[PDB]
Amino acid sequence: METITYVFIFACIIALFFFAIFFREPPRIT
Amino acid sequence: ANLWERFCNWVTSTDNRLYVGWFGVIMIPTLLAATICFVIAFIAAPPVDIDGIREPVSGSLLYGNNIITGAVVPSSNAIGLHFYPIWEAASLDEWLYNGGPYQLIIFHFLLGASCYMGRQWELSYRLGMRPWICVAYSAPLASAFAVFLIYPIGQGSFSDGMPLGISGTFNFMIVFQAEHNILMHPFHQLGVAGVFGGALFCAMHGSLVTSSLIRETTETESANYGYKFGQEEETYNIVAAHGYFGRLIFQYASFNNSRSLHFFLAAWPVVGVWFAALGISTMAFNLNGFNFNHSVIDAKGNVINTWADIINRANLGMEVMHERNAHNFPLDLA
Amino acid sequence: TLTYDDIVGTGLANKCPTLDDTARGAYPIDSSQTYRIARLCLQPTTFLVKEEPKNKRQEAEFVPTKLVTRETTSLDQIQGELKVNSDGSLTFVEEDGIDFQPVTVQMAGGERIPLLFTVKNLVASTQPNVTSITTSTDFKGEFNVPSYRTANFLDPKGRGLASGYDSAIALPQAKEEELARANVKRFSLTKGQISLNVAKVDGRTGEIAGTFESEQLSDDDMGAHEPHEVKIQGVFYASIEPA
Amino acid sequence: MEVNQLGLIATALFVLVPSVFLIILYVQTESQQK
Amino acid sequence: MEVNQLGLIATALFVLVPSVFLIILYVQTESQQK
Amino acid sequence: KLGANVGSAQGPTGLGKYLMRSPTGEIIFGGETMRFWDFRGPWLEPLRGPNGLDLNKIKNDIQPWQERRAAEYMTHAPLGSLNSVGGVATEINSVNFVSPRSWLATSHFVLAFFFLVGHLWHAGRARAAAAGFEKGIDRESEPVLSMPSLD
Amino acid sequence: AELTPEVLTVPLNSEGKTITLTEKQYLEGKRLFQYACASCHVGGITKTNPSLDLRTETLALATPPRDNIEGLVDYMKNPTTYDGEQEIAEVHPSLRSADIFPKMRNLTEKDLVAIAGHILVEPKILGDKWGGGKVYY
Amino acid sequence: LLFFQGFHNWTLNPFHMMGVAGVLGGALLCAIHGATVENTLFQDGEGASTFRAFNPTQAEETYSMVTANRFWSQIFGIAFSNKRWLHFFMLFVPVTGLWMSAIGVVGLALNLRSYDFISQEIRAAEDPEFETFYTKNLLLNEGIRAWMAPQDQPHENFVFPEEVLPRGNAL
Amino acid sequence: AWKGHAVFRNKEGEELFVRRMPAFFESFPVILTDKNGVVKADIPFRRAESKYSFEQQGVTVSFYGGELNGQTFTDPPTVKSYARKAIFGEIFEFDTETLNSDGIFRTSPRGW
Amino acid sequence: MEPNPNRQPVELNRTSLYLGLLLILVLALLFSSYFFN
Amino acid sequence: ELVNVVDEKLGTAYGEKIDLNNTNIAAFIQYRGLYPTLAKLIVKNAPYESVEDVLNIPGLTERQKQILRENLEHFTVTEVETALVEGGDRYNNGLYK
Ligand code: CLA
Ligand code: CLA
Ligand SMILES: CC(C)=CCC/C(C)=C/CC/C(C)=C/CC/C(C)=C/CC/C(C)=C/CC/C(C)=C/CC/C(C)=C/CC/C(C)=C/CC/C(C)=C/CC1=CC(=O)C(C)=C(C)C1=O
Ligand SMILES: CCCCCCCCCCCCCCCC(=O)OC[C@H](COP(=O)(O)OC[C@@H](O)CO)OC(=O)CCCCCCCCCCCCCCC
Ligand SMILES: CCCCCCCCCCCCCCCC(=O)OC[C@H](COP(=O)(O)OC[C@@H](O)CO)OC(=O)CCCCCCCCCCCCCCC
Ligand SMILES: CCCCCCCCCCCCCCCC(=O)OC[C@H](COP(=O)(O)OC[C@@H](O)CO)OC(=O)CCCCCCCCCCCCCCC
Ligand SMILES: CCCCCCCCCCCCCCCC(=O)OC[C@H](COP(=O)(O)OC[C@@H](O)CO)OC(=O)CCCCCCCCCCCCCCC
Ligand code: HEM
Ligand SMILES: CCCCCCCCCCCCO[C@@H]1O[C@H](CO)[C@@H](O[C@H]2O[C@H](CO)[C@@H](O)[C@H](O)[C@H]2O)[C@H](O)[C@H]1O
Ligand SMILES: CCCCCCCS[C@@H]1O[C@H](CO)[C@@H](O)[C@H](O)[C@H]1O
Ligand SMILES: CCCCCCCS[C@@H]1O[C@H](CO)[C@@H](O)[C@H](O)[C@H]1O
Ligand code: OEX
Ligand SMILES: [Cl-]
Repeated sequence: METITYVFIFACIIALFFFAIFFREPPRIT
Repeated sequence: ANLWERFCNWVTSTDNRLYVGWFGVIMIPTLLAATICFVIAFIAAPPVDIDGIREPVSGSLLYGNNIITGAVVPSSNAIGLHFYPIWEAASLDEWLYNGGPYQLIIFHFLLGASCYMGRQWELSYRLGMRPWICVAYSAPLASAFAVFLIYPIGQGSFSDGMPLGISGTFNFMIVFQAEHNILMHPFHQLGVAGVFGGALFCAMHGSLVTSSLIRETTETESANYGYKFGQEEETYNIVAAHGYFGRLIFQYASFNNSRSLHFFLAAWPVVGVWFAALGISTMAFNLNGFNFNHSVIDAKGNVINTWADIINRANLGMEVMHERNAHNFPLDLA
Repeated sequence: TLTYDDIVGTGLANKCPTLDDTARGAYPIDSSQTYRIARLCLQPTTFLVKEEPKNKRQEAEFVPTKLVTRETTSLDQIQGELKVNSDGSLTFVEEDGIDFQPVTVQMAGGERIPLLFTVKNLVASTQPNVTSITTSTDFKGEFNVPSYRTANFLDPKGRGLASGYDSAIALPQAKEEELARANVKRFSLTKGQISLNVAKVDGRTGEIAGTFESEQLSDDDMGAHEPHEVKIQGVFYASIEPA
Repeated sequence: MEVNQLGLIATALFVLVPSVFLIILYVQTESQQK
Repeated sequence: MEVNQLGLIATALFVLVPSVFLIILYVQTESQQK
Repeated sequence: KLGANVGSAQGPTGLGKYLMRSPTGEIIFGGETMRFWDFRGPWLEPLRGPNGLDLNKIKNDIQPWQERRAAEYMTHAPLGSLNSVGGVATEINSVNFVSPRSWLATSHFVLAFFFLVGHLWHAGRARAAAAGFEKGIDRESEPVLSMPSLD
Repeated sequence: AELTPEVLTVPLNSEGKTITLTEKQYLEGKRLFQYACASCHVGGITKTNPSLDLRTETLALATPPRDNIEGLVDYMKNPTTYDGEQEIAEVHPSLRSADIFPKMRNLTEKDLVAIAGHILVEPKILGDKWGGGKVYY
Repeated sequence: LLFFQGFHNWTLNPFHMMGVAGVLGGALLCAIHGATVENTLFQDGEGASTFRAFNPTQAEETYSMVTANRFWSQIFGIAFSNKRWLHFFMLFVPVTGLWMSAIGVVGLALNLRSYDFISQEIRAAEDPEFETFYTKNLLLNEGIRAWMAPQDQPHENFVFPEEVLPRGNAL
Repeated sequence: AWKGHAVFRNKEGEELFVRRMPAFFESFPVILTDKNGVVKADIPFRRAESKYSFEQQGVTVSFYGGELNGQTFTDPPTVKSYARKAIFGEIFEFDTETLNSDGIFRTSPRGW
Repeated sequence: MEPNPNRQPVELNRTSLYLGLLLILVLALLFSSYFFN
Repeated sequence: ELVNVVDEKLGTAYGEKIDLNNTNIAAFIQYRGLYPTLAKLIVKNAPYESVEDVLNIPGLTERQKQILRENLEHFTVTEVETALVEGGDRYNNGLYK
């Protein structure tokens, strides 16, 4: 369970990288 | 345009969400290989005989580690500085026993990160920018080189390179203090001035700009909405910030020039960390920290201890205990 | 006539010398002459480990393993007395040499088996009435197998036999009994057995070569766990000489 | 390994409770009139 | 008693995950204009 | 000299205390110095045979000058402090020594590093100057402003 | 505490005669010992054979006795194994082997005496530190 | 520092680790922000030395936030777009880091350490072949304690005979 | 229960006293001195040059009061075990089974 | 990018929230004994 | 039942005198005239059934015999302990200063 937990948190973080980069709110110039 | 010309245009395109570029052409596969091998090893690699004495050390999660203790373990002392790619092993099992993953990962990573630096130059060139962000990046990069490549070269073995793990990092540090008295080395001290100072100035700058934000919002909204991306006006009053800081110390201690100030912000930690890297890289050839062991002596000749001698006792503990089965002769000469 | 620079890095250094296929002669033994083995070489080519069945009444077999400690396995530069006995048999008494190697092999599924591959204190004899060493000569004998780790060896919590803590210091108020086997280090010393089957003989130079099979226990981690049974097979070379 | 048996649920709630707080706030922000 | 050790986290997640789903949906409904 | 059979002496780990095999089989010195078996030197090579260090040569052929040289070199290893206290970092003051190999290696690593930095500096700048934006971005002709957004 | 004439008074020979060294002699002794000996004998131990140290008790149990000036001067001319059985000038610095140990070449009788005196006085100052090794650092 | 390693295993402490993340992260932000500003400067003068082409009283940003944003977006994947957030963040990282380290030291005041992982110790006590970098570092700590305590803590009058000092082979 | 007070003696019948563990130390050596602080016995790490081992010094332990009252132990392992416990002060019998106790010290509510 | 015309706003009224939470909580109250077993 | 054989041997004469059958050779430095010549011979010709058997080492000079006789009182013999005599440990037992 420990290993599963560590790897799960890591995996969620990588997924988060993906959304933060490709599905960020686009910067817009005013 | 021909296929190669089109390909070049795409590679060097300023319109890709992530810039590729020619450095990127090397960076992307090497970083991917280093990353993948690292994740798989950290989760599932079997114990590795780091010190070449058939005493395998367990680094991976599945073999009894958590996040804090786990590591990808440096290659065997028996290998020394020999090149040990997968195809030099008789089998993947041998490869794993001898710490092959470590070499694959650090070589692919060092190449990839070097190309990362190059890529910072390259995109700065494509965007019409000034080029020296990559020079700032050269500091953490040089440090990486110091602990993964140079120190191993100097000591004659990748088994002495920094382990890819948290506790392994601490191991590297303590053995380093034992064998080089790095705390008493002025380049490490400059490194500490670099990161302590970097933190200080980070906080200082952050707080000074935040203190002088021009009022653009109400109390029920975040002040951040008072800045709009790409607006031409500066978002804070630097004359007010300078009035403040100049009065905090005295006037000529403070920067009125934003360019000068930001250059300072870049230069202090970068130079400090350059010296940290050079510290590791020169203790790599056993030019060590200051040794004032028994430097103070009384009229008869009795040793009068200083704090240096207490440091020496601690270092002695580290020295005599580290790699407890690896030494057969009285001097630890590497 | 190869030099060290011809050989270094090739793996040849871990190989025993071979004899040409013409080496099918006889090396005369003068019963009035004393003899010596100037060089005994043993090159292991296979390490088999006896599986440990669950019913304890099954026929256990020796299974193959994968060597993971590379070309570091051969015993060589072994010398010793070669006695001519009353009944005409010859007896090799090993005196010295590079006569041990730590070896780690891996079983299917990943279990690693360290052993001290060795012929330390080998005493090995032929059949009676050996007037010439021939391709029909064989040597059979026994050797000592000392602890894989010697007495100073410290485990990862710093416990050892001739040095180290004598307890589990990270568990200051745990009950001792359950940890006795791990806390009290023991030095094993057991026997191994070996056969040498001579396959080639240069009766002119007194050189012989052939195959061997040895059997011995593996590492027992200074008494922390049971050893495994190991069977080692390979080739050997020996140079016989009037002493 | 003899780990702490509360470690799993401790970690799980440590992640989920505040993450869920943030997700709730975000979603109801998106749904406000544009 | 000798209960199943996963019973605790199973129950906690059984409650929290769909409850949280509903709370998200409700709050973003309330935050819509009108 | 004391009577040890250095060829058969098993060390604590199971590897030879004095002598062991390299990963390709050559006979080499044991202990940590297993990492340094590629070393070659005029004082050691007479003990080397085709398979590496030769046990017979070791037993019978070691000369006094070899003992001397090995002792000298062992006791002048390139380890020492910045204020030139010779030896390991825990050694007491007494011997005034840092190897010239250490001085030269460290000095030239420092210089090579800063010269790499200098290369990045002056290369990047030369590029920017040749293209004409080494002094900064033209406000009325800011390149990124003419590029499509990333998203 | 001071470096007194009493501290500087050491056995000259096996017969109970002493000699009192000057402070200049003591300093010369430390200098010469560092110059020709400390590379192996720093702190009174022996790096290339730690079993033998420069403690006065050890020297006293040596053959011939080495816990006096005459013994140490002789040792620096014609060093022997601990039992006196073998002459070891070929692998240990001495005047006899100044050809192969060149730092021994400019050493005078006066120098050997100063070195001897250093070896005898220093444990009177440092106690167990002398010949103690890292445990006593 | 060395005392805290040997006696408290302070490097193992998650509050110290957060401290380190804040200090090194602070340093990183200092470096990257300074360098970014210096390399997205508008040409506001004719000098090749560009410091003079700034006026404290000027209204205009002296560097391009838009170019900076695109550069870092294409290099690292993400980028600041908001200057106010950028500078608040520069306050937040090192300040928070130091605060966390403080909490850890308050724990160490009571010897309330993150010294061990209990599961590690149970496994290692029963299994003499189980080794990690955690167990390695504890051996180092034990050396530090035994070899430094008698001189570092003279009021305790420690006398540790040679035979009890922990030492590996030869050293 | 209290096991009673442990009194240690060497072969000459001198009373020896176990050096107590200071709070700073997760682990601590086992050293026995006479009433003047002179080291008389210990549990050695390296054995090869041991001078003070319990075996060499014939260390025994007699208990007074508590559950081991009036009893004396002379076999080196037992004597050593009790010395190990004497570094923590007075010696007690513990139930480690009811709670599956792991033998590692925890703080009290004063600490928390 | 052109906005997707197929998008639709989602709703959960308060009464549905109360019903749903009641359902979840009561199901948990029922199944938890079997989860601990 | 489990016993540390070295600790056990410390409670025998081995913990009181130089064990001609087990003790590491550096111990012969304790007494005048034993090291290295006689020490090497003694370790080489071990084990001995009794201490005075050390006198029967072939080749010994009269002086050597005298020195041995002078030092018998500091010698003992016990059963050879495998753990103390394997690994060439009698010539080098991993201890320096
Ligand atoms: C960007 C692409 C790239 C690069 C540069 C590398 C580089 C490396 N790989 Mg990796 N690898 C990659 C992608 C890459 N890899 C991919 C996609 C995979 C999956 C298929 C792998 C799978 C893999 C494995 C399994 C292993 C490696 C290993 C290695 C290392 C040894 C390679 C070698 O011996 O080549 C030598 C080949 C040459 C030298 C031929 C090139 C000659 C050119 C034409 C001219 C010479 C160039 C000159 C020397 C320098 C250029 C100068 C420059 C200024 C232009 C090296 C760090 C090994 C390792 O890490 O060992 C520790 C290893 O085991 N790789
Ligand atoms: C290739 C360069 C080099 C090397 C390897 C050496 C090596 C040596 N010198 Mg020599 N020397 C050099 C250049 C060098 N020197 C120069 C330039 C001078 C004129 C100053 C001298 C004049 C000199 C004298 C008078 C003496 C020596 C001595 C020695 C010996 C003792 C060194 C010592 O204690 O340093 C002490 C260490 C330092 C002072 C530390 C220096 C650290 C520097 C300042 C850091 C610089 C970093 C970088 C360059 C800064 C860039 C800034 C950044 C922001 C980009 C050693 C063999 C001594 C000797 O034994 O002679 C027989 C001696 O007496 N040297
Ligand atoms: C009872 C009695 C006697 C009472 C007497 C009371 C009384 C009235 C006394 C009067 C007499 C009197 C005053 C006596 C004084 C006695 C005395 C000497 C006390 C001294 C005490 C003391 C130790 C003072 C130390 C001062 C000190 C350490 C100052 C810090 C020095 C230092 C490192 C400064 C850094 C300078 C520097 C280059 C900083 C750049 C980095 C930085 C902050 C960038 C951030 C930044 C800066 C900007 O600039 C602007 C713009 C912006 C945007 C911005 O990001
Ligand atoms: C509302 C209080 C929240 C803070 C509590 C934590 C304090 C930590 C110790 C003090 C350090 C001070 C450094 C702040 C520096 C400072 O002065 O801040 C000031 C800042 C408010 O500043 P302003 O009003 O200027 O707003 C600035 C913003 O506009 C950003 O630009 O306060 C906050 O940001 C509150 C949010 C902190 C949130 C911290 C993260 C909390 C994570 C908790 C995870 C728990 C998991 C639970 C599992 C069940
Ligand atoms: C000339 C000396 C150079 C010393 C080493 C380099 C220092 C500067 C490198 C920092 C890189 C930061 C990342 C990019 C940051 C960046 O983009 O820089 C931008 C900044 C401004 O660039 P400009 O184009 O205006 O000027 C540079 C050239 O184009 C010439 O005009 O560059 C400089 O100020 C150069 C300063 C030269 C003089 C600096 C000396 C400072 C160090 C002095 C030594 C201290 C040692 C202390 C040890 C105890
Ligand atoms: C070739 C590509 C190479 C890079 C690929 C990987 C890049 C991943 C970068 C981080 C993405 C996640 C950012 C989420 C958060 C996110 O999307 O932030 C986006 C945010 C955008 O800032 P703005 O100024 O636009 O925000 C303005 C307003 O929204 C303020 O309310 O950027 C920052 O705040 C910079 C400081 C945070 C920088 C945090 C970086 C942390 C590095 C990773 C540390 C954890 C690693 C754990 C290892 C197990
Ligand atoms: C792989 C992991 C997947 C995790 C995600 C799981 C999320 C699953 C969420 C499911 C929860 C659904 C809750 C809907 C709750 C809910 O929205 O109810 C109200 C809802 C009314 O819908 P309307 O068409 O009126 O639309 C109103 C809108 O606001 C609803 O979105 O009726 C239904 O949804 C049909 C079935 C309801 C059945 C309710 C019966 C409950 C009665 C009480 C039972 C307990 C008492 C028993 C006593 C003996
Ligand atoms: C410098 C001139 C120098 C002196 C003086 C010196 C003295 C010395 C003595 C008195 C002994 C005998 C110790 C004892 O307890 O009986 C002794 C022994 C050895 N030394 Fe030495 N020594 C000087 C120089 C050097 C140097 C430079 C080395 C290292 C190469 C060295 C080493 C040794 C060794 C080895 C021994 C032991 C020899 C043996 O008995 O087999 N010495 N030294
Ligand atoms: C661990 C448990 C995890 C469970 C996680 C469950 C996640 C569920 C995600 C719910 C997403 C809701 O999706 C959200 O819908 C609303 C409408 O309802 C949209 O809102 C849109 O329509 C409404 C109409 O009222 C407008 O006011 C709003 O301006 C517009 O953007 C949001 O743009 C969208 O983000
Ligand atoms: C997607 C690839 C994941 C990595 C595969 C892990 C190695 S494979 C793994 O090896 C173990 C040790 O030999 C075996 O015990 C186990 O049965 C086997 O599945
Ligand atoms: C051979 C040892 C016999 C003496 C018993 C050991 C000392 S006392 C012993 O110590 C344990 C903690 O380690 C307690 O849990 C237990 O209750 C107690 O009996
Ligand atoms: O490997 Mn890692 O650590 Ca560098 O010193 Mn020597 O070797 Mn080992 O001992 Mn100390
Ligand atoms: Cl070694």
